[PDB]
This record gives sequence, structure tokens and C-alpha cells, in this order.
Amino acid sequence: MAKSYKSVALVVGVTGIVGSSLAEVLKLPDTPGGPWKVYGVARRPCPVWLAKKPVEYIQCDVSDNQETISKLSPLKDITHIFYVSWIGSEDCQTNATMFKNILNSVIPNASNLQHVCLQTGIKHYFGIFEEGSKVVPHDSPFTEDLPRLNVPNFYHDLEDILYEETGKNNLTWSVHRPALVFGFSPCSMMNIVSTLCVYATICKHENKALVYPGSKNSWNCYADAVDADLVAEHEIWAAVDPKAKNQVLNCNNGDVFKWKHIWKKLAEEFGIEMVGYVEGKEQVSLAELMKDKDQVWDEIVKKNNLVPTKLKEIAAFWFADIAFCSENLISSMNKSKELGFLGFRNSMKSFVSCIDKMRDYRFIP
Amino acid sequence: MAKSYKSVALVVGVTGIVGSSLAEVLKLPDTPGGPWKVYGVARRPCPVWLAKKPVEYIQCDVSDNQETISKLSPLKDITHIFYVSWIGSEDCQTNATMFKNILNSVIPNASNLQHVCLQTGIKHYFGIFEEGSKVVPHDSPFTEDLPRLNVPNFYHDLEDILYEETGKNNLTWSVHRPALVFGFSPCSMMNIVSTLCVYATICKHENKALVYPGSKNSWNCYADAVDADLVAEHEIWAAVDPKAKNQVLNCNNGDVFKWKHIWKKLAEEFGIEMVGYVEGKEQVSLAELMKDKDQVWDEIVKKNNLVPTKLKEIAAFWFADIAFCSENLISSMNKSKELGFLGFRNSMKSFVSCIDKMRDYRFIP
Ligand SMILES: NC(=O)c1ccc[n+]([C@@H]2O[C@H](COP(=O)([O-])OP(=O)(O)OC[C@H]3O[C@@H](n4cnc5c(N)ncnc54)[C@H](OP(=O)(O)O)[C@@H]3O)[C@@H](O)[C@H]2O)c1
Ligand SMILES: NC(=O)c1ccc[n+]([C@@H]2O[C@H](COP(=O)([O-])OP(=O)(O)OC[C@H]3O[C@@H](n4cnc5c(N)ncnc54)[C@H](OP(=O)(O)O)[C@@H]3O)[C@@H](O)[C@H]2O)c1
Ligand SMILES: C/C(C=O)=C\CC/C(C)=C/C=O
Ligand SMILES: C/C(C=O)=C\CC/C(C)=C/C=O
Repeated sequence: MAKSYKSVALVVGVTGIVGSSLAEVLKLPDTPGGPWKVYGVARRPCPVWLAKKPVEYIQCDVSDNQETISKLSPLKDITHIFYVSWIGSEDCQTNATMFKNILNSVIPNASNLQHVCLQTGIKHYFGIFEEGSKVVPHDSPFTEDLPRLNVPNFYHDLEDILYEETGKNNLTWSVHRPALVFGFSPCSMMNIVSTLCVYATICKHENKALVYPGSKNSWNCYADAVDADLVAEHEIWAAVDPKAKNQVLNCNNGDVFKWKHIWKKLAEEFGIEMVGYVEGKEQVSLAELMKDKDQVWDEIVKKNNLVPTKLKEIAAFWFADIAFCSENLISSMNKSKELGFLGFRNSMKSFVSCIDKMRDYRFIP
Repeated sequence: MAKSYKSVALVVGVTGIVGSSLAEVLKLPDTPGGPWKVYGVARRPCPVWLAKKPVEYIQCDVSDNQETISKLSPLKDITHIFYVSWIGSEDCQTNATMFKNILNSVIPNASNLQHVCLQTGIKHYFGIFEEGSKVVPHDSPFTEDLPRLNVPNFYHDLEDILYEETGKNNLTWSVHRPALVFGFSPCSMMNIVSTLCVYATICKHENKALVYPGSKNSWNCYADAVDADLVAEHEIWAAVDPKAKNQVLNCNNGDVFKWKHIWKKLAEEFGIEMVGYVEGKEQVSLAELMKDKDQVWDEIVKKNNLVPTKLKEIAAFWFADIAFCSENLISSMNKSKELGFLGFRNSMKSFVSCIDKMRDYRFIP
């Protein structure tokens, strides 16, 4: 195909928590559909760490249609699209615009396009806005055959565009609904591992205890997650395997864990005392505990010689608070299994795996 | 070795909920280590359904040592022992004597014995008798590396005899701790699927609704189980694969379910109405409402031409009562996964598959 590649990927959201994994996994010689040529699209200018990646980086505001057409239409060789991004808000039309503009720019020009992977999430099973009355969310373990809830969810819009555009043209599709993503990206708007690692790094820096600010339920309830590299495996799988073509597929590690056990590992990996859930104590907003704490992070990045990140950029404490008030949100991976996908991760090891990687990439050690 | 077999299995507890699966899985040509010769042991005289199997049945009371020597010592060809039985009570020593008498009989006589699979269970993680005050069990997800609880448990006695006897001789070993077993045996003391099916069959017979008698928690909590065939696959795996030798291994379906969803499928498969958990209602002994109900079952077996089974023999309502006042007992299959075992079951499909199979063998409808 191109030069002498077998497949050419277009990772939209390459700086993302999943997009970064695709930027590594795709370039492996063992990766199916290889050898892979990878285009990586993000809004920000290419960071230092992604410059060290064998990926044709593309700086484009996908919300801007004319800019998208200008930068993507020359890419005649694209074979698989991995839409792994979102605007940063739950705005349905702005998110749809991005996805539309990708398809509007590539489909007519890419003469050998085959597949489009659309990544959404488990929120497709329980998304609710105006809380205080009706519309009851689905019960878990969530299965892909569950119908949409009567609410505005941009996941709906994205699927609609996906189903239609991949229908008008002889294209295959695949919808991926990952669980909580354990990743390493420092520029994700939702990186739970980096967030908790930052909180840990700061607790240690001030010689304070790693205090669990969450709820009683989230401390003891069964929770599930998914390694970012696995979501990469799962999306690549659906991209090349006929068995997974035109299918909606969940994606988790295959196991369950508890935050009480994660919290201990987090403290052990940092060598500090931890304060687990106190009986009777109510949840405290970690976003409040870490407000006005940026200078402390600025200092840490200097003193520890870490890759320059701002606290707002690498940590989403609001996202932790939500996860720490969430129970009964486990998804099923039977479908992918029965379709032949045998990918799994020990969630406990995966968490440490993400800590170690962000240490290796100088985001946190 | 024998006749023209590569492996000769001694299944101890062949009429059991797992032993009966082993009686089927082992005789398949696909099964690793094949072709298998199978000796099957139980205290009762061979049932009609086991008579229809290619398994050398041996009626022996293993609690009797001299009897065990008399019937097992002439089996010079045994290669693998699958101890999948228990006395019926929590009696440590009485359970131990059985496992002893097996090893005391076969080991000196079987000159090509290689492996001994010991099946126990997840009660290794939460066995308690004086549950009114002190002594606290482990927390889930249960892992194999969890230390024994300071409580008399015959699982400990079995492992000790296992570790020692497999040490004195040059034998491998494997401890299996299955979760709730979804099986088909009509002569098991703990068959949760046959029990609930029997209850459903009776509710249908009297034109009554399938009323959930359990607790609120067990209705909503995540639960896990294991297909008996999977346990058979998992023990056979540990008996032929060097990666699994000398290892403690849990055994579940790899997923989680809820009883509220199982209960609905049970009503659907029997085509009757059902009453789920009622808010405020408390658990009712299924054993109590099914007592003085054996007269009805004797009639049902006749009218439906079912295989002659007494109510107390095929159903353990006390065991259902226990399952319906339980939660937080999920085990981890990560260890077996990482060792290479990729066996899994959709627990929902497994449960229906067990209903279907017992209908095929005329234990039900
Ligand atoms: N995060 C999780 O734990 C998680 C878990 C389950 C499901 N999901 C879902 O998976 C989907 C993917 O989200 P994610 O978590 O992968 O996102 P992420 O890791 O926060 O990264 C988002 C990517 O999109 C790019 N982007 C955002 N706005 C853009 C624009 N206007 N133009 C061009 N590029 C833009 C970003 O690049 P810049 O750096 O330039 O902004 C970034 O690379 C989301 O729908 C999310 O709901 C996420
Ligand atoms: N049942 C479950 O759902 C479950 C789940 C997880 C773990 N486990 C554990 O797995 C282990 C195996 O139990 P299981 O469920 O396989 O038992 P089971 O299905 O109730 O069957 C027990 C077997 O042992 C035989 N047996 C009993 N006493 C005997 C004696 N004195 N001499 C010879 N044979 C005898 C029985 O044959 P007869 O019919 O002749 O007595 C029967 O075939 C147990 O430790 C149990 O705790 C069970
Ligand atoms: C809901 C939750 C913790 O409550 C985590 C999931 C967040 C995400 C991105 C779900 C997929 O849209
Ligand atoms: C404990 C329980 C429901 O409470 C189910 C497990 C029963 C068994 C046989 C566990 C293995 O010892």
C-alpha cells in the first residue's frame, strides 16, 4: 500500500489516554494488520514525547471543518480510522461535528478505506442529566444489546453518523464501549491513574497521609476498568477480524477490583501511610482538596525534573470524585470473548503498570 | 498405557456435580491427554444414566479403608487422580480419611501415577462456625495467595495430605477452588441449578408464581459461578499442562451475574409468572416452604416420566437459602488466565445450558 505498509491508521485523538496507546501498539511488528502506518491527529501542537514516536503527527482542530478537509484530504492511503476523541464537553452537536468532519474529509479521498472504529464508553448505559425525577438507568452487568436511554447522549449521535456513513459506502464499523481507562497520557481530560498518582505525589511532597476522600460504597463495591493498551488491542482486533466487524463491543480487563485494594497499592508504590474509609465519614471533593495546589505541582515538576505539565492538564480531580461516588457500573465482556477476543488484564497489576509507565515517561517519578 | 490409552483417570465422586462432567469431558477425543480411560467411584450403586457411559464404575465406600484397598489397589494403570468428593458434612477427619484411603490404595500400586487434582472450594476464604462474635474472613476478590483462616476447615486437611503424599512420592498436584457450580447431577448434595429448577417445576405444577424467597442483597449483589464442564476443563488442564502443576487455582466462569437476572430467566424457561424481591420483605426459608412437598415431587416424576429421584436427593433448598443470604464472595481467575487457561462461560448461558441438559436427561421437565 503506502511505501510498503499493509494498513494505514488515522488515530483521531492521538494525545489521548487511548490514542497514545494506539500510537505505540500499532507500531509493533506483532500487531495484526501490520506493518502499520499511523497518522495521529490532535488539536494541540505535538508534545515532546510524541515527537519521539514514529507517527506522522497532524495538528488540526477537527471542530473546524475547512481545516480538517485541508489537512486530511491529501491522505489518500488511509485504511482504518480510529476515532478516539471528544470535544471535552457533553455537547452532542459539537462532538458530532468533529466525527462528521473526519468522515467528510477522508471517505471521498481515501480510495482504500475499509473500517471505522468509534470509541464511546459505558456511559451509554446510565447517562442522566436533569437528576431529580424519572428515567431509570439500566442495571449491570451491562450488555451491548441494551437499548438507548431516553436522554441526549453524544454517543447516540456518533453511532448514528457511523452507521449511516459506513452504510452509504462499503465500509465496516465497530463501536467500542470501554470501562474506566487505566492509561498513561498526561494530556487526557479523564486519566484516573494519573490523577490519583498526582494526588499521591503531592501528599508525599507535603509529608501528609494518602487520605481516601471517596464514599463508603465506592470503597467496598466491585468496580471494573480497562488497560489502555487492551482497548488498543480490542480496537485493532475489531479492525482486522471479520468476526468483530459491524458489532457493538464492550471493553474491560475481564476482572473486577475494589478501590480499597487499589488505594493500598497506591500508598505502597509511594511509600507513605494511607487513611482508608472512616466509618461514618462522608465523601470529600478531591477537587476542593487540590484547589490552589498548582504551585506545589509546578515546584514538583521542577525539583523532580518531570515532563512539564500543568495540574489542570494531567489531573482531573473532578473525575476521581465521580468515580468515588459510583457503584454498580460493571460491564460484561462475554460478547467479545464469544467472538474470539481473548485479551485481558489483571486490573491490580494494570494499575501499577500505569504508575510505572508514567514514571518511565517522566510524567510522575 | 492400558489397552491403547495415553491416560487413565480415577474420578473420585463420579456421580457428583463435577465428577459427572469429568465422566463426559474425559471421554471426548478433543480432550487433552486423550484418549482417556476412566475409573469412576461412588458409594451408591451405579445409576441408569451412568450405566450409559464408557466409564468403569466402582461402587466403593471410600470412608472404609479396607474396602478402598480391595477395589482400587488392583488398578495398576491409573495415571491421574481426580478427587472431586466429600463426606457430606463438614467433618474434617472423616473427609480426610477418604482422601487418605484413596492415596493409601493407589499410590503404591499405580507405577505410572503422575498427578493428583484436589477439588475444594471458595470456602477456603470464609469458613466460620461461631459467626456470632469474633474472627473475620477475607475480603473479595478472593485470590489464591490468601492465607488460611484460623478455623477448622477440611480443605486444609485435604491440602496437607495432598502436599505431603505428593511430596513423599514424585507426584505433581493441583488445588482447585471452584465457585458456585452450575451442573446437572441429580445426585449431588449441592446442585443450585437442579434445586431452583425443581422449585420452579413445583410452582408451575401448582399454578403458583415463581416467588423469590431470598434476601435483598443476594438479589442485587454481583455473584459468580462456574460451569461444571469448565471445572472439568480446568482440572484436566492442570493435569496435563506443566504450567499449572503444583499450583492453587480458583475456578469460575470469568464473569459476574445477578440473581435478579437469573430468576427472570428461570421463570422464562418455565413460562410462568415470577415475583422478584419485594422492598421491605425479608428472606424466607426455601427449605421450609418446600418441606412436606416431596409427595408432589413423587407425582411429578411419574406424570412427566422423569428419572426417579427423591426430592431431598436432587434438591438442596437449604443450599439455595445459603446462596440467597450471601454476597461479596467473588473470586479471581487472573491466576489461571496468566498461566494460560483461557476457559470461560457466559454464566447466564451456562445456567440455561444446565436447565436444558437436565431436561435432556429426564431429570426435569
Ligand atoms: N477517559 C476515560 O477513562 C474513558 C473511559 C471510558 C470511555 N471513555 C470515552 O472514550 C472517548 C475517548 O475519550 P478519551 O478519554 O480517549 O479522551 P482523552 O484521553 O481526554 O483525549 C482526547 C483527545 O481528543 C483530542 N481533541 C479534543 N478536542 C479536539 C478538537 N476540537 N480537535 C482536535 N482534537 C481534539 C485531544 O487532543 P488535544 O490534547 O489537542 O486536546 C486528545 O488527544 C470519550 O467519549 C470518553 O467518554 C473515556
Ligand atoms: N456443589 C457445589 O456447588 C460446589 C461449589 C464449589 C465447591 N464445591 C466443593 O467441591 C467439592 C466436591 O463436592 P461436589 O459438589 O462435587 O459433591 P457432590 O456433587 O455433592 O457429589 C459428591 C460425590 O461424592 C461421593 N461420595 C460421598 N460420600 C462418599 C463415600 N463415603 N464413599 C464414596 N463416595 C462418596 C458421592 O457419591 P454417592 O452419590 O455414592 O454418595 C458423590 O458422587 C466439595 O468440597 C464442595 O465443597 C462444591
Ligand atoms: C461513570 C464513571 C465513574 O462514575 C466513569 C466512567 C466515565 C466515562 C468516560 C464513561 C464513558 O463515557
Ligand atoms: C457459600 C455459598 C453461598 O453462600 C456458596 C458456595 C458453596 C460451596 C460448596 C463453597 C465451596 O466450599
